[PDB]
Amino acid sequence: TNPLQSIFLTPETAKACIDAAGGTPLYAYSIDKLEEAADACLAFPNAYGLTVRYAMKACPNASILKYFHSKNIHVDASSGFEVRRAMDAGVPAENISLSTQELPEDFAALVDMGVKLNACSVSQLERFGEHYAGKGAKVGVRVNPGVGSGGFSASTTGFSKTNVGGPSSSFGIWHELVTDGTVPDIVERYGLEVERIHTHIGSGSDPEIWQQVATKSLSFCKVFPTVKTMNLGGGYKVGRNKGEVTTDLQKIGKPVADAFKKFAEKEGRELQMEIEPGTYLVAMAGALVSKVQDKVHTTGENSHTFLKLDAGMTDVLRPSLYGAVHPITILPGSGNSADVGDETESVVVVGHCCESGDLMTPAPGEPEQLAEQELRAAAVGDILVMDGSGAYCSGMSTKNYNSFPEAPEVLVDKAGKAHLIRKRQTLSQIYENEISV
Amino acid sequence: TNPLQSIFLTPETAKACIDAAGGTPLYAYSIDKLEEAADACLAFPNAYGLTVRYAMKACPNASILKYFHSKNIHVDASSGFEVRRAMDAGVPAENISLSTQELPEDFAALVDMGVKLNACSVSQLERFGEHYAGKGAKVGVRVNPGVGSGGSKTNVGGPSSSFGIWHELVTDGTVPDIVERYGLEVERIHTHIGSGSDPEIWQQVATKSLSFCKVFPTVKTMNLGGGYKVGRNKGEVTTDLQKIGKPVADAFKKFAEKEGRELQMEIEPGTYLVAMAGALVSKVQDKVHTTGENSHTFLKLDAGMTDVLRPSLYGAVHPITILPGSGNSADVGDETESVVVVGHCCESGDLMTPAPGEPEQLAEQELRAAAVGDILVMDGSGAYCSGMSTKNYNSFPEAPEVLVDKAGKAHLIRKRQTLSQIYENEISV
Ligand SMILES: NCCCC[C@@H](N)C(=O)O
Repeated sequence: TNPLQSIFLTPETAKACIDAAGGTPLYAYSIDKLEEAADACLAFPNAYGLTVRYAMKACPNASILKYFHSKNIHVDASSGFEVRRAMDAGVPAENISLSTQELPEDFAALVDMGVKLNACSVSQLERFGEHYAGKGAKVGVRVNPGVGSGGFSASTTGFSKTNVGGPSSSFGIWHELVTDGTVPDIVERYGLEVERIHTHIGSGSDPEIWQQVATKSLSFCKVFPTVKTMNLGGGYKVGRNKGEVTTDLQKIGKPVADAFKKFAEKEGRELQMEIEPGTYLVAMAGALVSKVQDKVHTTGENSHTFLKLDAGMTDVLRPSLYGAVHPITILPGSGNSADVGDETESVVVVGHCCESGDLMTPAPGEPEQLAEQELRAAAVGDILVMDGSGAYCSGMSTKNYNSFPEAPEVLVDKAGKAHLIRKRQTLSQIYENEISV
Repeated sequence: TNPLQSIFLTPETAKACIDAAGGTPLYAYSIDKLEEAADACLAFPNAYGLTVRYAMKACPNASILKYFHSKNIHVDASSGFEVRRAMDAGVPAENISLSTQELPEDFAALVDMGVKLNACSVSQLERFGEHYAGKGAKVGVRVNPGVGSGGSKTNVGGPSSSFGIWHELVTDGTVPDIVERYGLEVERIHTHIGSGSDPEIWQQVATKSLSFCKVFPTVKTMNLGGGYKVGRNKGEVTTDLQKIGKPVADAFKKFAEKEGRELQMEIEPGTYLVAMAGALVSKVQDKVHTTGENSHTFLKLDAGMTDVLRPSLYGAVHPITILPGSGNSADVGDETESVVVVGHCCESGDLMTPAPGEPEQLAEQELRAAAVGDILVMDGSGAYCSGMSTKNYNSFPEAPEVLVDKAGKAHLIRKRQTLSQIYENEISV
């Protein structure tokens, strides 16, 4: 019952990556897994047109940007730095939209090159309008619809928890500022033209929740008759572990596309749709590849067997940050599929950082508790593969903690060959900006 | 009224760091606060000697290292990379202790230079013994005493921890026979299970840790590790080094009387040395509102989890103060406002004012009324912030670090990273 491969790495393909990266740890990305997600998103049900934007904050490697560009997938940038980064990878400016918490001081330069801006607060709209007064520049507007992920918590707001929308969220402009005239007054003051509305409150895999997401956001498109595009954001869930449900884009897409048809039947306007998936595009396409460098034991009550890797929260932080479980497969350090065998052992996986919280197998949703996974019996030198690590891992980790170098990145082509796309960082590069004093 | 200053920055001094750094965000370190912490640690009560090691994993800046080195403070490194990094800052090899989860493949090269190694596993002790078999080597042993912080959760000791060698492998001959099979000389013992502020607990920590130096008569040093608690927020208790050290020093006296050996003591403060000595200096670049049930006023900083992760990672509260953006203390005023503070990352969890221990729940702080452009200073951020953050998330460059001397002058110790450097190691095709 031992897995003969991981989500996309056989024992032969894993050693091929390690050789290309000069050792462990490393990030492995599979072109095959990127093509499945790209095609699945480009097949999203739409009524009058679809645009897929990659939320590059999930994984900003230029090869990933170049690949999604070749598939006619656009880019959703989270800051002026991501805008300038995507343009370095060859993405044209017009294919980038900027939705940020911090409007960069050089936003006007980006807008001039063709970058579409989604104003995310009153302050950003006014700064945009001050610079392009009476012209009247087109701009996007992100709205906080007044509700977030969960509805009204099946009762009243309840506890004020973090959310992508609602009264406990700082994202977007509060919906009451749209309906009380505050935002339309700013638009008229600077002669702006609102061409696009942006929302981001979708979650789960319920088609009837996504239809309500669309209906509510579309109601803001009738406030500004010049709007021609509706950006519904991301949030499509990916089930990394067995039993968890991945969102079916065809099942939730058709009620969304019908909500677009109902708008065109009640308003007479056929709107372009946009989606901003981050996790759904790159999550299962990436995997952390590390080696078991040590194996220790405790005895007595609450004792465990610990597998210590040469990686950790420096490379995958989601276990420590959320208590997220990742699929884990242990392959023979020989690289031969004949040495997989059929021996299992329940273990706890820990990271190489000298920190108690550097745990790789936590209890679901509780990063302070231990949990054991039944894996292949591992000797020192065997490869551990953490799958589903292509989103918010390389692009969001505590790199250089304990002064560990930033892990390299490898691309595995459709033929099973490994290509290095980011060389390992050197030690001196970690403190190359320090100044003597 | 409102605070006319932060823990160590006035509006004028804060503007000085911003000038020296080119803008916000930035880390600021106080030479004064480092000096105050260095003296308290160097005054730890001891019976027969004390060595203070800075756990550089909390802030590895070379100026911080050079400073502690000038104060006779040694280094506790947690990886082969930190050992070399500390050596690049001018720290001798002999002033470095290596206690790491991951033994580097070039560890023999570090040991020959003078670096002292504490084996944290049977595997490590065996790899050390195989390379130095019968050559008169000396080594330390890090022992899991069998109890963590309780004198199933993640702990620094006990059956739940992977640090380090399980005590039952020492008391059943296994570790003794490894040392004897390779001709090793166990030089010191290493534990790290102390916590809190109770001197009775610290005395139980020292006694149980000293019971393992009985197994190896060659032991001359006893490293009790770190974990000295720092209360960043007003009302929280900071460990009194003087009152917990008197019962610990008595344990060394009781060991010398009954066992006949006067052991040297070592401590590894990390948080205690640098936490209060550093602050995150940022700018309020936006301010938004909501209405209705559980509505809030939000301050959007130009920093976030990319710079200070402890709020999101632990739900840890940090002391916060707001200064006028003009930099003139005459502009502090008397106006206040309860606000939620959020970072600049497009992330629902980039909260900077969470509930204590619940990083997903919002909890407002009463601060000075903030206009866009004002300065927010987050104190208690010199430990596990610049040395432990999600930098380059949303491609934000690594923030600069500034040192503030005794005369109030700001000195740049790390320039702001450029966008190009964030992906200077990427290869095409
Ligand atoms: N804010 C991040 C939340 C991650 C949720 C996780 N279950 C996923 O599917 O990606």
